Amino acid sequence: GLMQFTLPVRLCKEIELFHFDIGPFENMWPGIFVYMVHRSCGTSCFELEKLCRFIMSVKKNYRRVPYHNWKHAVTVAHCMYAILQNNHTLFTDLERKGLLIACLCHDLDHRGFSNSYLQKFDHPLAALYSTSTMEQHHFSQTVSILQLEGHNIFSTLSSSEYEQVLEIIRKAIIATDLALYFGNRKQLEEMYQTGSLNLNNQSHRDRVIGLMMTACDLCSVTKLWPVTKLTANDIYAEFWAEGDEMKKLGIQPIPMMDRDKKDEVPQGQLGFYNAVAIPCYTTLTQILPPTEPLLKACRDNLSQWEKVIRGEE
Ligand SMILES: Cn1cc(-c2ccccc2)nc1CCc1ccc2ccccc2n1
Ligand SMILES: [Mg+2]
Ligand SMILES: [Zn+2]
Repeated sequence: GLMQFTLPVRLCKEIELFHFDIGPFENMWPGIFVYMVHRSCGTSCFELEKLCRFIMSVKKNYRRVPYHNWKHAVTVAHCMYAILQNNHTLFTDLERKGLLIACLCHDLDHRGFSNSYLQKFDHPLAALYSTSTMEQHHFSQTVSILQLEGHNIFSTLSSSEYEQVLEIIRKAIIATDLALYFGNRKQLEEMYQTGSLNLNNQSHRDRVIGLMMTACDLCSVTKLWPVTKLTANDIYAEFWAEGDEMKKLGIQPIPMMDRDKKDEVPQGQLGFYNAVAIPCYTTLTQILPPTEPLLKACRDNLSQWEKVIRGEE
C-alpha cells in the first residue's frame, strides 16, 4: 500500500518528458512501467502482486526480434504516460488504467512480420483473422494472459467496468494497425475542422484514443536524433528479414523491405514523416494542445533525414 517505486533523479525528471528513452538496462523496465501506472492511475489502481505478475508474463510473451520486442512495448507505454500526464482532466479512471496496459500489450507475441507477409505465406493466423491479423492476435494474447491464475489486474472492477476496460484495450490495440490510421486521422481532421468533434461522443473518443495509439506506436520519430537514427536500424532489420522471406516465396518485396535498396532509406524516411508521422502528431496537437512537443520533435527529426540526403551526415 505505502510501497512507492522511486527512480534515480535523472530518470525521475526525464521520464515526464515525451522524448525520454527507457535506457538499455532491461531489468529497470518493469519498475519504470509500475512507476508510470502509480503516477498516471494511482497506487490503488492495481494489486502490486498481480500487476508485477501480469508484467512478467507480458514480457515472457514478447519474442527476441530486432524491433517488435519488450523494449518497444514499454517505450509505447511511456509515450502514452506522457500524453495522459499532460492531459490530466481529459481522461476517465478506466481509460488511464486500460491505455497503459493496452500499450504494454499492443505487440504481444509479434514475430517481426507484417500482416501482408502472414497473408502471402498463408499463415494460420491469416485464416483466423482476415484483417488487422497480428492486432487481433495481440488482443487475443492480452485476454489469455489476463486469464492466467493471479494475473487479473482488473478483478476489483465491476462486470460493466471490466467489459468497458477490455473494450478500450481491444479498440486501442486494433487501432495500432497502421492500415486503419489513414482513415481514422482523415475523419478526425474533418471533425476538428468543421467543429463537430465532441469528446462526450463515445465514437469520437474511440477515434481520438486511436490516434493517441498511432502517436505512441510511432514515438521513435519523436526522440532525440541519435535514438531515432539507431531505432531505424532495428526497424529496417525486421523489414529486410521479411523481404528475404518474400524472395523465398518467389515474390520481389517492396523496396522498403529489400536490403539491396538500403541507399533509398533516407528518402523512404522523408515520405513516412510527410505521409504518416507529421500528419499524426499535427491532428493530435490540434485535439490535445499539450502534445505539441511530439510534433516539434518529429519536425526536428524530419530536418535530420533531410540533412542525411544532402550528405551533411
Ligand atoms: C514507407 N517507407 C518506405 C521506405 C523505404 C523505401 C525504399 C528503401 C528504403 C526504405 N522506408 C519507409 C519507412 C519505414 C518505417 C516504417 C515505420 C516506422 C515507424 C517508426 C519509425 C520509423 C519507421 N520507418
Ligand atoms: Mg503492432
Ligand atoms: Zn507497436
